[PDB]
Amino acid sequence: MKVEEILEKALELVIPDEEEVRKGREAEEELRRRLDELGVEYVFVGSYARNTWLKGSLEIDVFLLFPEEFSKEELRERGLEIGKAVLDSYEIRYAEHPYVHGVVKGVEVDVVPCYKLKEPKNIKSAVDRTPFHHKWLEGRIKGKENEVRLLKGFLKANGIYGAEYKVRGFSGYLCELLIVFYGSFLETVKNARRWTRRTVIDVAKGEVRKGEEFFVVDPVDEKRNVAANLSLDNLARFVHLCREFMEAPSLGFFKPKHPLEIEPERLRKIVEERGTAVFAVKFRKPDIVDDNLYPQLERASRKIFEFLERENFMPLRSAFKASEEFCYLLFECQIKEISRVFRRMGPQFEDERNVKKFLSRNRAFRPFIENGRWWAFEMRKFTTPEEGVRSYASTHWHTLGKNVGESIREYFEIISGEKLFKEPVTAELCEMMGVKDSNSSSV
RNA sequence: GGCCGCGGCAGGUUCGAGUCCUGCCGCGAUCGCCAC
Ligand SMILES: Nc1ccn([C@@H]2O[C@H](COP(=O)(O)OP(=O)(O)OP(=O)(O)O)[C@@H](O)[C@H]2O)c(=O)n1
Ligand SMILES: [Mg+2]
Ligand SMILES: [Mg+2]
Repeated sequence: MKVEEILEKALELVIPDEEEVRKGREAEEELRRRLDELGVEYVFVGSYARNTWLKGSLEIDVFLLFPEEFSKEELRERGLEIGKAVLDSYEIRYAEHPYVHGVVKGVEVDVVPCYKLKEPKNIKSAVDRTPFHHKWLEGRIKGKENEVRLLKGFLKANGIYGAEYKVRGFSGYLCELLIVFYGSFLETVKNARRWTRRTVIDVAKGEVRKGEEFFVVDPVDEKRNVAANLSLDNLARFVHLCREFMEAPSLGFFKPKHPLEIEPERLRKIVEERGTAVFAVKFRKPDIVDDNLYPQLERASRKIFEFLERENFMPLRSAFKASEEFCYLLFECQIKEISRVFRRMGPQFEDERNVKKFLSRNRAFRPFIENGRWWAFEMRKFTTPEEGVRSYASTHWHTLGKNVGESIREYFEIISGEKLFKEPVTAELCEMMGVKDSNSSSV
């Protein structure tokens, strides 16, 4: 099995065992000890302070509260200083807002400097609302922490948990606001089935209305969309899963699906049977953080895809992969080869000023009249997608994202055929082409 | 870094470009939006 007997067996997958929780309190206790020793004003926020973190994903967030008068430079220089003095080991790789990731007694800790504000109206940093989220949520989320862990685990199992640009899914804070709104995981799933791309969920007003886009209003700042970085597709993937779940509840919805090793021979036969052109652009991964890389991989991939369209290679889907050393942009086209000749439109037969110009241009195959206007046969410069993409990548490297484009300028290569199936892109290829039985939630 | 705007200014392609492609600059009041 029944709807409820499956949620029982699902709590064993999302709730942290007490051996892990204990490891957390010991780290928390030691963190408060060191922070109180430095006489800095701080506050514990996030999934750990609300006890709604997922099993096997323990991470303690700590926000440092600094005076409003501080410069963005003083905030950084002081934030990093405290972070390093509090953490056993640390690491600094941030995107826009400075912070310090590290470890304390074996658990991961984030130390994020922000401004101590009263009323979160005219925020200074992007992270200034986060302490105010905790104030609003702590009183209302009490009792429903496991209903949050169900929604998080559900989303995590189908790869749409995370607001980061690698995922474009549901932030952890968005999940908590949904449970406060619907009361339970089961009630969120039920009502989610009838969401649309114009649904507006105002938690503060206890109201659902229609809008310009999917919009979950922040109780703390009504102008801010909590689900801003949730893509329309991942919105659809969620709504779809909810309809499937209510139709036939299963525990497998909470089981992480990992890919399968697909033999390069079976993969060669799939592409053969499709009769498509499957190739990829390979270049060095720029040394940048993921929230800078993926929006650019998304851009580079799109810019080339749009190129293939207007060049009439009739592309199907695109995809990308980032290994440790290299990045891959994969494409699938219906046209492996097109003619050298195509027909270009000329002027109408009346205005000879324009016609004589059209006919004056030397061509190899002579122009002709059709439906009252002139046409000419022109030649292409490339007749295959690979030849075309080699041209586009070489000349228009600059528009494929700043860092990606700059990497593509220094070096890229077009991999095709079986030489590609040996690359670390099999999973992306199977997802892209809709290959069946290439995933398994098996433990 | 990516994305959305009102704008323009050149260049490329074309018989023909406000309209397709590329480069550059200005301004977004919720110091335009996202990332924690
Ligand atoms: N897209 C995001 C990311 C985070 N935050 C804020 O940052 C806090 C903590 O950051 P994060 O670790 O990313 O969120 P968690 O709630 O801790 O999610 P998780 O369970 O995965 O740790 C959240 O409470 C939230 O208020 C946010 O508002 N919007
Ligand atoms: Mg966290
Ligand atoms: Mg954090």
